[PDB]
Amino acid sequence: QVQLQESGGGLVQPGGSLRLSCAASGFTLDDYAIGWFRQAPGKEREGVLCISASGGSTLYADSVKGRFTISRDKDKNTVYLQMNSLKPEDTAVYYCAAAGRLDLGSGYVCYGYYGTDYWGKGTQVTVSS
Amino acid sequence: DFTGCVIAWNSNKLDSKPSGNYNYLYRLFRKSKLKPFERDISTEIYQAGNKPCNGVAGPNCYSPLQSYGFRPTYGVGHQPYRVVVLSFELLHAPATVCGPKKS
Amino acid sequence: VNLITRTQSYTNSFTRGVYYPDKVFRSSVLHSTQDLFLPFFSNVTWFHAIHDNPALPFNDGVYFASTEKSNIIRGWIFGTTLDSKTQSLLIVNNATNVVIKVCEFQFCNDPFLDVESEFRVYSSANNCTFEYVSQPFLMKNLREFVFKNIDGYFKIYSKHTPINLERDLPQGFSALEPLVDLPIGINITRFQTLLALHRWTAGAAAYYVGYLQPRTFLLKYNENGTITDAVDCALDPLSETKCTLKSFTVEKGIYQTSNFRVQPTESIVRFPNITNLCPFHEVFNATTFASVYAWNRKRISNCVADYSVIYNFAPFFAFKCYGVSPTKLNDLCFTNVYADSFVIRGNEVSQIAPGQTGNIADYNYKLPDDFTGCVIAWNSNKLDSKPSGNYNYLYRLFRKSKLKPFERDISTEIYQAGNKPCNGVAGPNCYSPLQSYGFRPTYGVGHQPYRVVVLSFELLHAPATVCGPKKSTNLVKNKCVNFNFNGLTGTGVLTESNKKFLPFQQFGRDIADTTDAVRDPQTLEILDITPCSFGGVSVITPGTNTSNQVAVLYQGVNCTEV
Ligand SMILES: *[C@@H]1O[C@H](CO)[C@@H](O[C@@H]2O[C@H](CO)[C@@H](O)[C@H](O)[C@H]2NC(C)=O)[C@H](O)[C@H]1NC(C)=O
Ligand SMILES: *[C@@H]1O[C@H](CO)[C@@H](O)[C@H](O)[C@H]1NC(C)=O
Repeated sequence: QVQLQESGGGLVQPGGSLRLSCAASGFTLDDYAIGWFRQAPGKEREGVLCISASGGSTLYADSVKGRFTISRDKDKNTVYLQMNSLKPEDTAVYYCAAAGRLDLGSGYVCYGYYGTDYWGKGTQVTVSS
Repeated sequence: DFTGCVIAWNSNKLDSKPSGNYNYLYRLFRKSKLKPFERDISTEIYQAGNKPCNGVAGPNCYSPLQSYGFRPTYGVGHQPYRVVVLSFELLHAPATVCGPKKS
Repeated sequence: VNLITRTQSYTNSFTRGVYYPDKVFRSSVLHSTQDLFLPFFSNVTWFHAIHDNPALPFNDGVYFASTEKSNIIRGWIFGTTLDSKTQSLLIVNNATNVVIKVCEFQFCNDPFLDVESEFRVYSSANNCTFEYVSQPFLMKNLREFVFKNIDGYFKIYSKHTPINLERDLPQGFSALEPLVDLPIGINITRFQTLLALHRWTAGAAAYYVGYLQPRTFLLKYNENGTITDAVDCALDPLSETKCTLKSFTVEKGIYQTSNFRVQPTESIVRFPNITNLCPFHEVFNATTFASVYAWNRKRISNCVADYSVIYNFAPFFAFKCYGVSPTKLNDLCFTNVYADSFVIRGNEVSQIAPGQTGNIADYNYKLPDDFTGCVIAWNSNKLDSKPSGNYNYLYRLFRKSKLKPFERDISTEIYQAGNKPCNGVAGPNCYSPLQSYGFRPTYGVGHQPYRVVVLSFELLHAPATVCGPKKSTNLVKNKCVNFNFNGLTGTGVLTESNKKFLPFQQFGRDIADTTDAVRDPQTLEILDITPCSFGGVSVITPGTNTSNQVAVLYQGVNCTEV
């Protein structure tokens, strides 16, 4: 019922701009924190960035701060990102993921990292360098 | 004044995972009780203090949505259960549902 | 865009709005029914709209009556908040159709149609939950509609009647007939009317709106089965007489209708005489903690416990209660309170839970599976850690059998895991089941020492002794009052007393074995109880064919209270 399909990617020169989106179909959880991950060949998969589903409390990573601009649209229930100023260190296999939020201490807190319920098929983003 | 049939079966074989199943949640706090056969999906930070919560779960700020914990090693009362209930509307309008009685 | 303005006048409803309550057929029968209706001579708010707060409340049910001919009145939108936070309906009634969309649609200022886009009504919502359609054949005259929602069921009644050239609602009656039912099932607290404005252009309209209430009516069916008369049962004493006698005419005489009572105003309650304060300061902080294998247990009773000050004694984050809630500990009254305090390792806090398994769970502290209480654990890295290494805290490692619930071990001996006896020497197959905890300020989070306090409560099995200090409602006097005194539900008038209750009586009854003199568990006072005054009502009328004037008499009551 819940499926995550991802579209976009390709090979571009360093410093270029790319738009990549993952669409969630059949999602039913009221509170959730969809996660985003990438894995270069020979390195472990790590989180990239995420925002809150309720209001859009944004969060980034140190390596991709500012460069990776994200926005979540509830109309199509999909996640959109603007990626500019590409460097060779960004060459990795990007996977889109969805997971439920944590309920501890009687609060609504969005968490990423590991422990993700669902994942996408992924794509390849290549920088010519 | 309930009239109808209830069928309950333990589903610990499919709703339990080794890591622990949090698929299901329940509301723990509510200002007023629920009318019969009414649900509640709206999610917000419950406020238990004079000061407004302002969307931050700090002091006197709670979440009225607690996740269940389902595991296959838990007790029988802690095992997940699947329930199907059938309720009937009796003859007040032209009846629509009944078995294959030959005219 | 705000471009519609409105004015309000008021009118009396006269006697309109009787609809066939059921799907049944009757003839020449005076029937009685209880349901939602528009009370006779109600206060209808005439709306005159020209071209605004069009968020008209819905309440239980709405009666909508119009007299316009241009068909400029069309559609009716219903909802609770009409925003993107709570689900809202989208009933949009047009020429010959009806459609429903129910989810968290947001709504603007003027819910109008451009004319035919409903974009000015809703924009978006999370994957909408439901969409429905239906197809009617909808069509100097008065058009009357009644909409109601019962048990998640929306029902509509209608009637088109001819009226001569007149300015207000007419006399006579008009039965209403049903058209449509559908189970939406939500809280609708407001609704909105809609019109047609062509681009725009000036517009004029007028209509009447009334709010239904639950009532009891008596209806008269003619020989043809059509309703031709109806009488309310809560309007005038003459109407009450008509309802009681089940007839439309009352002969000369005196009849009895019902009874009147003094409805008590407020409510009051009881609490016992507790003035002590429970000592939470000594338990939560004593500059020293007992070991986990020998946990310190204290009993607290015969005092008032203020659990709001617990946060100010220990630097923890939040409570962890199973049988009760952290915010619901100042209301329930318990018999005894048990507090068990110790210090454990950082990662073994997870083992402090009902039905836990582990070294601590079955060797140091065991808890019955039906635990009804709370557990508070918080770090102790600044007091229980030393640069050399703390060694004053020990935990049991080896035990022959798992610990029973609420059981401790204090005995120290040499554990034997071999066939040969230990003989008091820790040689081969001889161990010491007491391992000293290693606490350092450079250790990881899961290894930091943590103070743990488990509070266990006892339910109402004996006279309770621990609960919050709420007064017994500051005992009122000389008023008919509701009350729940110690589980006794009732009403009565409370006055002073002149009877000598002996030192330790709580309730004192009468010949009827019902209480008449009473004490107070918060202050030793003697009080008297009387029933609130009540009586019967009689109505004296001449013949109905003579006049409609009536006289009302209250039986056996002095002419001062009434
Ligand atoms: C019933 O209708 C009358 C109109 O006949 C309304 O007038 C209100 O009257 C009360 C008491 O005189 C005032 O306090 C309100 O301010 C009036 N409302 C206005 C001026 O808009 C009113 O809706 C009802 N009157 C009642 C219940 O006494
Ligand atoms: C409907 O909305 C009101 C308005 O906030 C809310 O108080 C209520 O709990 C909701 N449900 C019912 C059944 O009234």
